[PDB]
Amino acid sequence: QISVRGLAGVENVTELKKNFNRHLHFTLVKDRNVATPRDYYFALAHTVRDHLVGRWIRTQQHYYEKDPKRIYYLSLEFYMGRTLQNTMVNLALENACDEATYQLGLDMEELEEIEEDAGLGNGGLGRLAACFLDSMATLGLAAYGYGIRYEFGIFNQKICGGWQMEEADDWLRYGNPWEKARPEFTLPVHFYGRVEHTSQGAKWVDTQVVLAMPYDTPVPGYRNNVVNTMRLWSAKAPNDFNLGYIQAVLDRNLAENISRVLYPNDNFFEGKELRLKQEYFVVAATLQDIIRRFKSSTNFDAFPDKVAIQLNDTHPSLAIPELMRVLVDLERLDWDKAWEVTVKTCAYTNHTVLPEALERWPVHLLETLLPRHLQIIYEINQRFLNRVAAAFPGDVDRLRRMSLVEEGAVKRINMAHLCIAGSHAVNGVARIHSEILKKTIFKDFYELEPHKFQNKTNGITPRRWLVLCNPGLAEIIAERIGEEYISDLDQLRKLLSYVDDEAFIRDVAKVKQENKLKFAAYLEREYKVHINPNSLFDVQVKRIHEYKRQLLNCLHVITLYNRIKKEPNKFVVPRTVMIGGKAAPGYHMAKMIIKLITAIGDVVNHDPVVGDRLRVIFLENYRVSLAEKVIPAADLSEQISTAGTEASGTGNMKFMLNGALTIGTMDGANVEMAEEAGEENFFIFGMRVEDVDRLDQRGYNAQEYYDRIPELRQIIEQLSSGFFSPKQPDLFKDIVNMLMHHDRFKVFADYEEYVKCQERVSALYKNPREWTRMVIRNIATSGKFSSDRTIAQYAREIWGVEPSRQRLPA
Amino acid sequence: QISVRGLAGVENVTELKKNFNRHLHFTLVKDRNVATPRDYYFALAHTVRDHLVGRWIRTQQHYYEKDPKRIYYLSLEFYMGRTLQNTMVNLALENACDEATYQLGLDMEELEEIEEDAGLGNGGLGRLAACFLDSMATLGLAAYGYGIRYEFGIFNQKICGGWQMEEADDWLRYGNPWEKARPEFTLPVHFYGRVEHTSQGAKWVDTQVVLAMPYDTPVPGYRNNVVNTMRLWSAKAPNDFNLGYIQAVLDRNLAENISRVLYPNDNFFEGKELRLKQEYFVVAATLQDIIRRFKSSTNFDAFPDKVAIQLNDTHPSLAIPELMRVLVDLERLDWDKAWEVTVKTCAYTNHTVLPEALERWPVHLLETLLPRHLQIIYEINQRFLNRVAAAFPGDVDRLRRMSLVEEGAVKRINMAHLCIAGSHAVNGVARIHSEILKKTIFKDFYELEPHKFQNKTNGITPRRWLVLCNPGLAEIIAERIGEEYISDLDQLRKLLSYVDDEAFIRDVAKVKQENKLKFAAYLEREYKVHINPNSLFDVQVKRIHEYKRQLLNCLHVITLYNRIKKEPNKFVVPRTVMIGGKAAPGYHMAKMIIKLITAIGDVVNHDPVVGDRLRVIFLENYRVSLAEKVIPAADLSEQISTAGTEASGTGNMKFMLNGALTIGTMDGANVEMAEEAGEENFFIFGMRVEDVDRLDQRGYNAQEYYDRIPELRQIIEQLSSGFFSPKQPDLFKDIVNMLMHHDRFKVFADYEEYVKCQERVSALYKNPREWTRMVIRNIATSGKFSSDRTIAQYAREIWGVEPSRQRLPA
Ligand SMILES: OC[C@H]1O[C@@H](c2nc(-c3ccccc3)cs2)[C@H](O)[C@@H](O)[C@@H]1O
Ligand SMILES: OC[C@H]1O[C@@H](c2nc(-c3ccccc3)cs2)[C@H](O)[C@@H](O)[C@@H]1O
Ligand SMILES: *Cc1c(COP(=O)(O)O)cnc(C)c1O
Ligand SMILES: *Cc1c(COP(=O)(O)O)cnc(C)c1O
Repeated sequence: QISVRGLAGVENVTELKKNFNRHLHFTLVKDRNVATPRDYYFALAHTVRDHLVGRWIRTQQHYYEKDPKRIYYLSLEFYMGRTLQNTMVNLALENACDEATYQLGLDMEELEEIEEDAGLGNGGLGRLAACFLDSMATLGLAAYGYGIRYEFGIFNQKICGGWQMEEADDWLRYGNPWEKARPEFTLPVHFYGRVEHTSQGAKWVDTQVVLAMPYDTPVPGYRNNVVNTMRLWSAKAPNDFNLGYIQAVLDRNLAENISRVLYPNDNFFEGKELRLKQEYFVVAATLQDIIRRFKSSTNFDAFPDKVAIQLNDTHPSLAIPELMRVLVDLERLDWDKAWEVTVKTCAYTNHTVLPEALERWPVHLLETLLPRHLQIIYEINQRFLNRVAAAFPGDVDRLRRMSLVEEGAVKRINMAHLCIAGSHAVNGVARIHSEILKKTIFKDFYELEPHKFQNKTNGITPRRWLVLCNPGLAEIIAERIGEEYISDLDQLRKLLSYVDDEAFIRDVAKVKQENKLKFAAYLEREYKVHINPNSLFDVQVKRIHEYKRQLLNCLHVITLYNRIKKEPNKFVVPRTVMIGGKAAPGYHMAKMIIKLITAIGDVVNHDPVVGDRLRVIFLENYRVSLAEKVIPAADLSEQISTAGTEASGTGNMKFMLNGALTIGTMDGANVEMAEEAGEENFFIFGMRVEDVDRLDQRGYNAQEYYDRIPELRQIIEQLSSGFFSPKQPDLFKDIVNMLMHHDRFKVFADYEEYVKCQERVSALYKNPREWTRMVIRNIATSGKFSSDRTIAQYAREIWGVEPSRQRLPA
Repeated sequence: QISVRGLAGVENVTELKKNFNRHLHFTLVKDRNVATPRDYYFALAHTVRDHLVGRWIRTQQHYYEKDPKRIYYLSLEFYMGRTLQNTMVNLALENACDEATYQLGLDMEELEEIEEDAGLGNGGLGRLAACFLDSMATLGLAAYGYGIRYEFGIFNQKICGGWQMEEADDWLRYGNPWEKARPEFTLPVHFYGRVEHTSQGAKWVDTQVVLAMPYDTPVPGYRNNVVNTMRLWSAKAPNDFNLGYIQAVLDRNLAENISRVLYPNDNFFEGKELRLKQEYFVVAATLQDIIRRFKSSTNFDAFPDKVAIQLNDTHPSLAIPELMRVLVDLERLDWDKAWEVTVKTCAYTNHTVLPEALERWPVHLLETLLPRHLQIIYEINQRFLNRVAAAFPGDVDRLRRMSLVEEGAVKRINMAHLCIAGSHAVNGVARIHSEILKKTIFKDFYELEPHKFQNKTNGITPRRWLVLCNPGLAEIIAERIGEEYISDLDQLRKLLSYVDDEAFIRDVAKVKQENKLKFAAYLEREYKVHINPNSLFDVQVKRIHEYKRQLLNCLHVITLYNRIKKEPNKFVVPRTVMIGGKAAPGYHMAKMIIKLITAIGDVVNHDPVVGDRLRVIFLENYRVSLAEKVIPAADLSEQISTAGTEASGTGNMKFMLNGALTIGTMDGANVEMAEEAGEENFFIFGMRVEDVDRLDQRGYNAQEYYDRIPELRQIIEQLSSGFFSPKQPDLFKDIVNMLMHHDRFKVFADYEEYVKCQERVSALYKNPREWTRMVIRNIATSGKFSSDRTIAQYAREIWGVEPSRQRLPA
């Protein structure tokens, strides 16, 4: 049909069709009279996977011959989403498969919708890992993702009576056709035990063994015939485990619990033992694999020339003491040499400054579970604090503040401190966030080791986030400037010369209108709900958090409702306000916010006077596959975190790429997005970081805003009095009470500037041609936000490897 | 190589080789430089499985068009063993695969040895289910095996310090290439809840849901292109199960425990709740499937014309009240009509008379777990006891003895009584066992319903138990009388005309000698142990039990040892005495017997005076794949159960087929084996059933035998004084004490006749030509013991269906 989906060669289509029917028969053991849509999806998945196999074997082969430096991306989260369409895009098979399926009387879009999301992540951090693997394969780096094959990913969100309910994400029920189990590469992981000191050094004995069994998933580069590996570990009991008989066999589940379930907290620390077991499990099995591959090329001087280990936040921080333990206790290197190797091998990406997200593990937990690692951590701290003392003699306060060990009723290990000490590079994830790291939480470490601190601004893969989810926009761009931009997103600047072209203005607005029609139809077919596709689609999708200020959006929505009621017969730009996101199951306030959003919908969507001028929709089960549908349908992106709270964000970039204008704070990557597009092409409002600091020094009094802003007072009085909860008058007292007395994120302080800026948005939407010219200015400057840029900067400035766009042979 | 392994067509071999290399590449994602023997086995398994797929789809198709009466074999056990060689035998692929593998530089025998046993059974009963599926497919019956896919089968047995240790049988670790998951046919199963009575009858409410997910394994007939289905259910939690969050997800393991592990008790009842859940789970999911298939042809009059359900012992007895519950509570049939349907549908095979094996479930358990089934069971009992009262007026004792409910401190349900009441046919498993059922434990039921009671003597599949395990013997037989005997084992009688042929005498003895060489080499390569292949191989393999009297064999072995020591320089026929079997993990005495066997080995195998004239070997981890090696290597079969304890046995038949002479009691199928071969061709000794009865009436005094038999007294004194346990003098006091004061199985009563009969065996072994002529007389009359005979009798006399040897089209 469209050109960026590749050729449908006659030979190619014939070949796909016979292999589809071979897999239906031999793989699925179905005839065509009993097959379901689900069987057809599996037959297609197996057929497309066959095109990966040759390239995967060849790539791993090439890396063995050439022996390049290897990159190990350690993450507890890989938010992959669906694999089938992404595989077709990257092998140029998409049109051939459409044609092949079409001639067997099937619709490929319908079969795509049957694939389960691999939801092995919470949000931004997990999805950054996924975008990174795609960019690493596209830039031909010998790169490996290492994590955990959770049996249950992020929970499925149902809404009942407007409340979040959680269901187990049983994503493996029907089987994963993309993974290959490698039980032959199974490795032991140790827990508990105690430390014996001998003549021959320290010895970790009386341990409990858990087996780590790897599953390999292919990661295809973009049309370069590179296929990298994502290796996820599964927990298996050894067969003598607990070995009356029956109970011993049943208790194997204790050990296999380690890989059972993803912790569903976004940007929050829960100090639970099962989580610490997850963190050690992925690190212990991974390091053993890294060292085995290295030894298959005595001498660890070359280890850092052949190995880079990137830590995705502190979650795999134990990689540092584990590498020491292997090099010191097992390889019998002296401490100083092993430490040199560790520091030149490891680099740490910090993703947050929120204090409740920083991993601070109680010592009693580490003492019981990893006794040797705690000894190594103490040894690291003593030697690190000896270097601080020498550089800053007499600064005892510095010593206490920089310690890896926090004093307190409970002693804790600050894993962030461990990561800075044990890494040659520490990066934040947007320029403003990396600056905040040097000015505030890591100021002491910066002053000791200024050379370690870098910025690597986040990005998104334009493969999944443009070609895959928005083929129509991809195509009109490819008509003007060719295909090459897909692996070189900076080429989108050429679109600035098309900003006064009537034809291109018409095409950009037509694609947006087609995406909205398609998404409005999708809402009706799966959730029986009537929306106006001529309305402005105002979209805030992201995890539910106080810092992300879904509540500020709520206040705007109630303001528009109250203005309509005051003056019913006045014209307003119609809006569909869509908010979506999961709350962590234990996060009471995040659950109340979801409930308030649906409570507002219940009132405004059934007010006859409102008409179709204002609709409030809660998008259920926001996940990667819903993001691929709603982000292309969006007109306004809501990026409204309190300045200095959102380290980067990446949703922001997805929307810029897809033809939505941004309303946002000078927070995270929003700052660089505005800088790339021009501030005049961005709906900037609210406090800067400096303004929030000034408010903090003085004291935030929310009462002051309630007394001065009648529009705001009316909303607070409505919430209190049960305007939005008639049956439970006081349902929202916790929300009012937080906004009035303990708002860490200063929602009222930004209210007035938010509403005025939202008026500036409505005014521009009234002029389609100028709205669309501003959209073109956004899409055309979005190139910086390619994860290809990000990964090339990691490779050159951290890992010491040259990216490459050269094809391997097919 | 040999003719009964089929043709190696040039096209055929080429085709196997390209498909082997396709699966190695696309299925296993290996090149030939990194593949292991295990990869090669998987590539072959997938290649051979591809030949099943067409036949499987076609067969299930044919059964839908023709709509024959369907047979449902309900068992908690299917002891399948390995599938690969059996699949090749039944599709005539064996020589083509040997040739194909040979030309790729691989040895097929080496790859076969890598397959794990599917050990989903304890012994005879589980293996009878497996032989039955093979015979049902060979006789073209529309037959289905229904059971449980246990994650862990019968434990792996290790010996440490001569003691049994148990290891988890993790048979699915590397994947099962033979099964196909059918998660689309997933069915709910209910537990707990309570019964509400309404206008519209009884209602089972507030239940806990567990999902039953079916896995299908193909069952190929012998060269008839029929492939039947074995469907095993797996337990899965529903996704709202327990649905703080983490613990809810972890607690899904409670529900999935149901299909986790096979109970490892052979011919013993353990009244545990998890076992009752296993029994209901397989019955509830199976009946729903049976009824769905039936409705896809209102009216249940025809149900028994379209459905036979065979109960494999009482383990699925709940099929009876479950079928009532479905027909009465859900289909709203009146009680009398539903009962007619149930009785004409169900038939019950009894496998034992040992009182400790009979399932007697406490009422409090059934009350809590299956409240409605208990109400239906009470209703069955009341109506059944009303028919007893009418036929035997005033016989109140009969009423108490025949009740389905046993009175006692704990009330119990006698599941055997439930099965007789609810079945149109009740069979035992050998003529003597079926006679004992009518004379003793079911005498009352026989007098009420004489027409229900049948014999169906057990059999073994000559495919696995001759062609597969003993190709050499298969071939010399096929040279004289052709191939046709393999599906018509009665044709073995033609071998009686070859009993004076020198050539055939030489060939029978040559095959036996080759099997012994091959098995002696196997002992050295896997367990570093030196045995004389010129010695008589005296073999007792079967589960470790008091009733099977491994201890009587021990007493003989110690007798031979003491005779050698008394007269060292006298000639004795050399023997390798091999005993093998697992003990139930909780069966203290069975574990002591294993320990005594190894204790005897420790003494006799290191006595210089003994030389290689007597070796005692404990065969570790006796299982189906070890039976395929040792049974063809055997000279003497030990079948020495106390008369009236072994219902049938089936090991006995395996050895008769494979050229071993039998030493045994007139117990079980031994009686019919002797009758077929002639008593003069059988080493018959010991009490008959009548003799044991006479001893019981009088009282068994073991002291009398100890006082009268000096040879026996010496052995008891050796055991007591620590001759066999120098470091623990009193290790065996429990064994001595049992033999002297509480021997239920009268080991001393048979001692003297056993030793004399063993002397008659040694004397015949001295004359190879007459030993071999007696072997030919055994093999040639073994036809009756084909499971093809057994299944044809079930089909004609119980199920009301005509077997068939007609090929389906390929
Ligand atoms: O860099 C990728 C994204 O990382 C997000 C972060 N996630 C976590 C996080 C902690 C624990 C468990 C899951 C997740 C901390 S910061 C940050 O909140 C986002 O601003 C940023 O865009
Ligand atoms: O008919 C097949 C065989 O059945 C054996 C039997 N197994 C059981 C048995 C009970 C519970 C769990 C497993 C097994 C009872 S009788 C009998 O003990 C054998 O004699 C007989 O040959
Ligand atoms: C990109 C993405 C995120 C991160 O969005 P932010 O707005 O940066 O928090 C979260 N969830 C999903 C499903 C995503 O695709
Ligand atoms: C046949 C068989 C049995 C049953 O043997 P008996 O001697 O009848 O108890 C037990 N185990 C295995 C592995 C078998 O193959």
